[PDB]
Amino acid sequence: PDSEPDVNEVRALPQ
Amino acid sequence: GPGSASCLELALEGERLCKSGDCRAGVSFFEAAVQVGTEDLKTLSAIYSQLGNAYFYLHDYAKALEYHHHDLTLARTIGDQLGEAKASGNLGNTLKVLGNFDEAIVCCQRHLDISRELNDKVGEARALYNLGNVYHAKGKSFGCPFPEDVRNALQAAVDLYEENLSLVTALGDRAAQGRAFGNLGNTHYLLGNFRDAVIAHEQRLLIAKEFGDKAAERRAYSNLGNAYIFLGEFETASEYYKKTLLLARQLKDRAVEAQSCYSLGNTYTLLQDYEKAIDYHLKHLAIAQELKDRIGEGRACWSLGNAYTALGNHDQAMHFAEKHLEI
Repeated sequence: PDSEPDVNEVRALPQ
Repeated sequence: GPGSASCLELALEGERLCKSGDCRAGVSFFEAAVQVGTEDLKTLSAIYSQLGNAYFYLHDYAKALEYHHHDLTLARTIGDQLGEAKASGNLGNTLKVLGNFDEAIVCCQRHLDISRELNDKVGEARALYNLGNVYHAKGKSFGCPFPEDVRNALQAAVDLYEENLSLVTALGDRAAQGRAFGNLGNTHYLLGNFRDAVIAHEQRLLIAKEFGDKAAERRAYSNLGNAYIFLGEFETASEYYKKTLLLARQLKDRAVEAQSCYSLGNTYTLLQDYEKAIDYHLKHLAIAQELKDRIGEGRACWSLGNAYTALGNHDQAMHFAEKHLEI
């Protein structure tokens, strides 16, 4: 059984 | 002063480098950026979140947990509802990998709840996929791959993935769909809903073929192969297993060549063509020699000897046995 990747939240860099 | 400027610049090189397949350097730039230090707390927190994600991808879950926990705390400090929900999700996914299932659940739930309060449907779908993964890992982890907590965890993952699919359909997120179809398929599998496993894995196939995600594509043929075996339809599994073996060749992945080789080797054991297992398990012992998984060479020798004992070559089977006796 080959699963699917986890998917983390990205919190990009603010200007 | 001049630092709150070199911090953000140093972060961007960290950021850029991680989208480019080198987080091992981007971390150093994230770490550099932290040394220098800014005084915008949302900016530092965002760096912590990316340090966390970069260490996640690099398989330092320990330091990943530590950084997402920092970003979460800052979010609560600052009162950034949205930061807190993302850090909760990332904590959740990190804890899930560490096998802190119970806390994984609370963190992903905190992510979902805030996402809903904010009427953030993108966050809600992502939080739903995370929560599903926790329940799915919780149930997968129990025992060998009885307890009613297993069934209940897996069932809970089915509902969560179906809720997620429904949201990412509405949002047009084809890639999110494929991921939910795969985990949903594998969850149905472990529950013994093989007819439903096929249905989901066929959707993952279609979406992987669509994106040209050739790793996912073989992933689904294999998963499809698993489900037909347990369905008792061994000839379809053979059909699906071969297809996986081909995509392994072009991918130049001598590993999944072997896993596909041994498995369609084992599949025709149920179909009496002991040669296909022979011809495969020898490719198994060969590539496993290449990767020092010769352990399986004994598994191949144990299966090859037992195909032989049903089918002559008793002296070759004893030699396989003699090598299997090696450990």
